[PDB]
Amino acid sequence: MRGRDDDDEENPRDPREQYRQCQEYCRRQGQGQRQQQQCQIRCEERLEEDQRSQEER
Repeated sequence: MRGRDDDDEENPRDPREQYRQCQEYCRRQGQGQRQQQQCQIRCEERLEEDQRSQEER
């Protein structure tokens, strides 16, 4: 774009902290490699999904 948009800018909140939370939850509850992929994937979309929503308030 001619100017600078906010889509290419990182959100003020740290996504890593909540991402780490998913990893702890998944390991604590669940069994098998297949489930490990399932918990990480769901959290990944949600993580990106959360930033799109934006909550400045």
